[PDB]
Amino acid sequence: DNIQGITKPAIRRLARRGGVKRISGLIYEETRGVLKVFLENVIRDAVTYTEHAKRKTVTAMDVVYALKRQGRTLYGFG
Amino acid sequence: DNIQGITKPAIRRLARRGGVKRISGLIYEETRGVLKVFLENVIRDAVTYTEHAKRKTVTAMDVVYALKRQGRTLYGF
Amino acid sequence: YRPGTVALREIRRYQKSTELLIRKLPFQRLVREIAQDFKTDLRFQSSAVMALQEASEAYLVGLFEDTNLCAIHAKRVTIMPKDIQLARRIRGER
Amino acid sequence: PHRYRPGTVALREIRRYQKSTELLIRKLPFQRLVREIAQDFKTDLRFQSSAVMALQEASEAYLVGLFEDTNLCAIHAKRVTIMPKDIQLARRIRGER
Amino acid sequence: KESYSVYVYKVLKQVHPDTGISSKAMGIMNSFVNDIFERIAGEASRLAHYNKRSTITSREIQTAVRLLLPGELAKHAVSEGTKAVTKYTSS
Amino acid sequence: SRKESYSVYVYKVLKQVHPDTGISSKAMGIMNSFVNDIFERIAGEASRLAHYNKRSTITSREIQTAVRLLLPGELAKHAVSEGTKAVTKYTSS
Amino acid sequence: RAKAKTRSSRAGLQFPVGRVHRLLRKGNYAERVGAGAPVYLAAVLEYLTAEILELAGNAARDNKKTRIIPRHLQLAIRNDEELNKLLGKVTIAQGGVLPNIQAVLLPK
Amino acid sequence: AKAKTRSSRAGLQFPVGRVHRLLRKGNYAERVGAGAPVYLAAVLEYLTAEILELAGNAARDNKKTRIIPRHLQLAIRNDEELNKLLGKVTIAQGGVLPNIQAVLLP
DNA sequence: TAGGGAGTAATCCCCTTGGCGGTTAAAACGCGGGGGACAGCGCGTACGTGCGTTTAAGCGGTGCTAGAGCTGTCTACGACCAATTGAGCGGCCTCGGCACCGGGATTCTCCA
DNA sequence: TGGAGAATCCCGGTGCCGAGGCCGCTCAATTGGTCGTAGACAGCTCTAGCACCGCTTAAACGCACGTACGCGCTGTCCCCCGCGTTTTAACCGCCAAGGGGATTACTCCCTAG
Repeated sequence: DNIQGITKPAIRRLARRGGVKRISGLIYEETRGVLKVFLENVIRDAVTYTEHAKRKTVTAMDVVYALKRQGRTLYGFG
Repeated sequence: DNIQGITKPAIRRLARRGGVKRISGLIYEETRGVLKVFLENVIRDAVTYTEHAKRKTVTAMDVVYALKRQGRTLYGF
Repeated sequence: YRPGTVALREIRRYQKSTELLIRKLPFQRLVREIAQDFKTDLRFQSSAVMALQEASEAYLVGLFEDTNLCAIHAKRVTIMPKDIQLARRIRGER
Repeated sequence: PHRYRPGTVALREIRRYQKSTELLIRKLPFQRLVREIAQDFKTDLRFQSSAVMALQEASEAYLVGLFEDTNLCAIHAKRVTIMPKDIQLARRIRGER
Repeated sequence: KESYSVYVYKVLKQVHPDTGISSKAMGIMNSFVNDIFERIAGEASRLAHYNKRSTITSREIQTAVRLLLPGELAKHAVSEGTKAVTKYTSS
Repeated sequence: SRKESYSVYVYKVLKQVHPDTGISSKAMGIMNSFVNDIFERIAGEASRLAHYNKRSTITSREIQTAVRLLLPGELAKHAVSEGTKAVTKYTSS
Repeated sequence: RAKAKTRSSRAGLQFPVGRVHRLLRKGNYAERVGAGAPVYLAAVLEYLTAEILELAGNAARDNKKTRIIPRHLQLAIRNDEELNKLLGKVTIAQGGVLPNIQAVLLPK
Repeated sequence: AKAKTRSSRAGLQFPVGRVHRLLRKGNYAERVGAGAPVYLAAVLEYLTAEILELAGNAARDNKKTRIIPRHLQLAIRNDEELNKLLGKVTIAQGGVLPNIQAVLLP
């Protein structure tokens, strides 16, 4: 399963950081779905760069390129 | 004061196309503000390309480039 | 027609046509009024003003769609300044 | 006997987690999830330690930004409670939906 | 003043033989062609510079197409491109 | 191996603006990323400008225009100023 | 010299492999461009053109017209999940919108 | 004759030579003009200085001498012009601005 | 027709895969329990509808020249090329800023 | 106005790991010439943008009226919230193993000219 490793407490903390005072119990499973869709999109591109480079290991650069491709540029790696 | 030449009827029609059933009367002045901010952003870039090209005339391409620069690609020119 | 029906008829009329919804000369005068703040005595290709108009109307129409959903979420059928500002807020235009 | 009222400890937290830089999702659950997905695209991949951390940072940054927009939608509809409705309007106005 | 008009016309009269297309629509379609060209070429260039290559081979174009086009669109595009390159090689 | 970075120059500038302040390796990574990113942006827009106007040289004038398109507000004016100063010192020397 | 066989044909294509090659090479995508690259890119460009024009002609027939116009292109590009994802941030001049009225606004 | 770096000749800390190489070898253009790397180095130096200044202030306010990622986030988000330039950018270990919406307070 | 980028084999090391064992923070649970969501209801006002008058949108002409676009020259700047050297890369150095921990001093809640 | 006691902050000592730094050295950055064409410039044409003028009449705009929708107010009690609590497995620290990313060397056919 593994998606249920993104626990109800973990999602609570992220909502708190975003300024959320009260959280409906249905938010937790929606958040997991939304996260899974996002990760799939980034990993698909990261694997695509990995394959192109003839590598078997996904690198930090492959993830950074995948994120920049999708308009979510990440500073701190590369 | 040319902004009010964007008439209440014109704004109404655009809201109709956007699927709006009833319009609070404060919308008209917000819409003018929003439109003016958007036009300023596009025209500033279009003029920037125009100046670079050493032209005095803004061309259709300058506008298309300015729109593409802002993630609002315009097909047809 | 019973009240509110004529509005849905008008919406249908405006959603099936391809015509421009802002009058040409008012929009052209707005473009020139803005332009002279950036550089004086600018000339415009006729087609450049039409490109700006098509883009501008497309932007406003798309904004009104997002605005509409903000109103409906708040259990209203009327769009209000608040709805525009939230749409602009979440789009990241703010 | 003593009980802070509902809403009080929440604000304490909103102050705590807005002052800290830490990652809020535990790392191992996250690593497992990241891999669990990757093997559907290519079998027997390896991950740099830094690659998983980049994915985690981007994922947490995405979800927190989404929840800000979600919160504003709830407030617009005169609620304080976010729901599927709020999350979805947020995702739509943004463009994701 | 070069345009992909000619070719848009040949494709149209291949897929809907008695249908025409308007001048404005031709403009829009030509813009479409230019845009897709640009996007694919650019992603390909990036992939090249990232792998320290200095050449945009068939394999760059393929991976660009897989990054850019969604799902079935991507798959079918890859297919067509591969077919074309194969025929070219054969000739 | 060899992996060049802007860490040197970032540090030189830091010790001019705030001599008592240091910079962590993580913060240095972010600054290195930032310099790379905005280099790619300005060089990319200058490339497009050259191609558009059918020019084959990214001159100072392309970079100036790229800077005006990319940076918001006062950052544009200040960036254009320092650039103009730099090329003046260079060409006059 | 032997007779000039156009590469588009050598390829079985309507699109101009020749021009595509010029644009890739003269267009600074890289220092070197293979023959394969032009061929493949031209093919992909043809495929997407085909899809869009097909859906557009379908729309035109649905509205009993012989001539593909902008509104038709637009309604085509919006009724397909894949083309709408490819062109999701593109505006089409004289295209108009797709007809849509919310439920809560419909008569009750 | 003795070598004088184009950086020092231009009055810059940032490397005019390295920038020139990167403009040539990044396939941005067929030709790179002599003024281009000088201008670009000047701009990158300016923007570097601007962020580091605000980050140094942020570090000082937190009573620390080292810029950590948090300080870059606070520096970027509290300036409108940096926040518009870097609006779509995520900074590792940056955290978020302290911000509780008005209607949530007691 | 030229010549060098890349495909390939010999080689290896560093960082990723992987396991193991102990600790404890954290995650999840057995049971209570509530305040703000929501539904209902009433009321007033602002928006929709229509009706009449005013006002410039829009057509279409006339005219004029500004300025975009082309064309031919020529120079100065960049590519290249070879020699030279010093600034920057690896990695080793060493000492101080921060993390941490505890402990004490304080602000604050919320309800009596 | 007033407590219990919880969450919070500030001080101070410790020590560790990484912030700020130094030695070789090499390869890239500068110097100094050569050259040839890209682009700057000057001149010229004529396209289209600007400016203006008169007329028609579609629409805008101003007004009046009423109604239904927004909005305020009330009352009920859901399913999510919450505690101390119990359980669980990440985390941490350490260690073995060796995959495949990285280097060098060469050779040849790919694409440029």
